[PDB]
Amino acid sequence: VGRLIYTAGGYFRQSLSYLEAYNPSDGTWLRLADLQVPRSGLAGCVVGGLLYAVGGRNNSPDGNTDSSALDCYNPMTNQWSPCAPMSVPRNRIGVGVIDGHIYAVGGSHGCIHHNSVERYEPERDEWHLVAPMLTRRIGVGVAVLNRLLYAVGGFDGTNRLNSAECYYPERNEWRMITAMNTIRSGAGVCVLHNCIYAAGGYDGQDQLNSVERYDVETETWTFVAPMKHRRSALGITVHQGRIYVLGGYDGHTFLDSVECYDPDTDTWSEVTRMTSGRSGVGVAVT
Amino acid sequence: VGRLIYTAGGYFRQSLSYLEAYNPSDGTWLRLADLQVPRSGLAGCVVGGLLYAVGGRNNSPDGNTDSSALDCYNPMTNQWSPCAPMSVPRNRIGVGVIDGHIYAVGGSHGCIHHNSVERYEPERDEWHLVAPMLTRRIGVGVAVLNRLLYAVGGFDGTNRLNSAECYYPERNEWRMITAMNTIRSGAGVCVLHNCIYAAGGYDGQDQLNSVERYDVETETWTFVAPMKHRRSALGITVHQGRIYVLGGYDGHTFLDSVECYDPDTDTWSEVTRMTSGRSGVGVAVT
Ligand code: NA
Ligand code: NA
Ligand code: NA
Ligand code: NA
Repeated sequence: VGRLIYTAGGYFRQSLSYLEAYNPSDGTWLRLADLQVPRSGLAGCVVGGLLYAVGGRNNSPDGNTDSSALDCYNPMTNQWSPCAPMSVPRNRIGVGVIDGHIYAVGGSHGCIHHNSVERYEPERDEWHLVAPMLTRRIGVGVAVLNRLLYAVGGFDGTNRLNSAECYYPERNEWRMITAMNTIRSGAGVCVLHNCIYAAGGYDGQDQLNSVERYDVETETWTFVAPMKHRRSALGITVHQGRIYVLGGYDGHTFLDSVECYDPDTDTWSEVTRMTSGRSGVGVAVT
Repeated sequence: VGRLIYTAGGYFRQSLSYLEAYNPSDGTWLRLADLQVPRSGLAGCVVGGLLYAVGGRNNSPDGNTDSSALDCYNPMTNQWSPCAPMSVPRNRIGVGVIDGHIYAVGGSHGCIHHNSVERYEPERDEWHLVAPMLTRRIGVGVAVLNRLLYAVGGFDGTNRLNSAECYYPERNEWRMITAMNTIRSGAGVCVLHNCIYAAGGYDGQDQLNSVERYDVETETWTFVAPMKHRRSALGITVHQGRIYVLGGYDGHTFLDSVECYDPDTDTWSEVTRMTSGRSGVGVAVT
């Protein structure tokens, strides 16, 4: 099939411009075209074979600037192009795709913590607001399952969250679901074999190595095997029925480690290293 | 004989836990007990031979937590002990001492820019609200002169300030005084030979190297010699009739520079370097 894991931006001493692609078949890395503006705390997603980099910020020694930007990478041309910006900047954003539309969830603009949600239509190059979440969430994770969107954990401006809620696109409304076992902001959230996984993050004291998964029909969260390395602000994605987690912060180091979860054996292994340690990347597969 | 300049906390990529002491006699630095929790934008002060660290925040890769904390350092035991916390968190706070009581002035909690002021009594370990300032002020400097407390400059949420106001403890009220020549948030404010000095800061465009002083009887601000290096969020104190400024930010670099003002000759000289560059430290002498 020949699909790659793309990692965009990140943070080490400042926000970064890197776009690199890992091939899990032959263990190779490509160095592709730099972002036009450095970005960390962003999200990656794919629609119709194009890579999108959504929100984040530029934390340099010269200043802090939260991003409302949407930028589109075409793997055929190795070129980044600007798209219409979001209504508001969103640092530590969550994103999901339903039916070829991009949903931008939560995030921060300076001291402001958003509950607002907006939807991008690629064919019209336009954003529109939809119903807001029940809870303000920054450092939030997002998963799409059965044409519904789930927002998991984060920070509401006062409290770090174990809570999660579910968006119904046809009805345009949110409902709270069963809360996680562990409080998590800056966790990796994805979907594997009809379950929502939450890996790592920060519980208010420590960076986590624990991993839990939500079965939509049993309505219960269950612990699986933990990761080797504790990490917050990790990238996460799924390639060929396996979870890959990229980089993050362990409370001392910005990690170059990539771990892989095999659901059949319930084991994690270290598969490769990024070319340099970083946190707050956006990641997607195409 | 044998008073040291203590520097506590600060920021370089993340909030710091350092306590270090400079001896201007022999040019030595001591490395003392780390703060229990990292802090930047705090203020330092001394009562009865004890050093106090008041307010600030912990800007780490996992979050931004404004601090209401008051912590006491005993140089005889090299130990930090927790004291009663303030009514509210105060980042980029101002602090002054009158009659063995600590005054906490202004600062921020998230989006909120405080005009409130509270007073700590060490003999009872309690805080109480006193009259609020006429102006909301974060990045404010404080000076005590003739048993009155002066609040100088800062940022009110919208505008940076050249305004200054005077607190009367017996009457429990504030009055505006003559405004500075220059707009300054994050200046160093101290008292030397019966005048209030404001050194450096930020005017909304540039970090400043200018220095002006207020004479309470002429009701006039006058420029003196400028520092060698422009800086905001600097530490400031007085030792043996001279002003010491420690570190800060120049719009690109976090400074390790310590400069010294001789008022007899109206000249600044570089006397030493901190072990590492940092801004937003708390400083006091004992
Ligand atoms: Na920055
Ligand atoms: Na996800
Ligand atoms: Na932070
Ligand atoms: Na002062």
